[PDB]
Amino acid sequence: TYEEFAAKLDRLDAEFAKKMEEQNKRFFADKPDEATLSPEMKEHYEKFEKMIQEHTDKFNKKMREHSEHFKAKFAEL
Amino acid sequence: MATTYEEFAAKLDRLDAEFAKKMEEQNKRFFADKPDEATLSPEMKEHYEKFEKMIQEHTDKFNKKMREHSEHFKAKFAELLEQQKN
Repeated sequence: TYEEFAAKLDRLDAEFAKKMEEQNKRFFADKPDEATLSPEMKEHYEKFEKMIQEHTDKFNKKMREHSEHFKAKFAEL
Repeated sequence: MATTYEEFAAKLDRLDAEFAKKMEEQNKRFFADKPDEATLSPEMKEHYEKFEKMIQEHTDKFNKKMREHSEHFKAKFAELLEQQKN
């Protein structure tokens, strides 16, 4: 019963991560042509893309932290 | 420019709505696969209910935070198109 609880929590975390990993994956492939972006635009697009991944890894980590906090409360019961 | 951002924000909201429903249906079918009510003691019934609540609480809490991440994505994307326009 407990093992199914921890496996369910981990399966939900993987699906949430895939939802954001896929949107960030295809979004970078839709940017304008390299001949239309200024060197500042390239630096602005790069800091934009990097910041999204920083916010993505931060929320994938904060979800597993909440999952570990739930498993502990379920095992003690 | 304005139609581009609105088409982008509508795309994110439609994908978020599909992901939320997909999550609600799988949690629905996962909870519907449990032993019969005539086989669970009152102790097991209370344990199975807290089981479903903790999973749904962990799902609804991060569905809200994903919408929070989408709002942060739309705002930073509009600021980028503003730099692209100017």
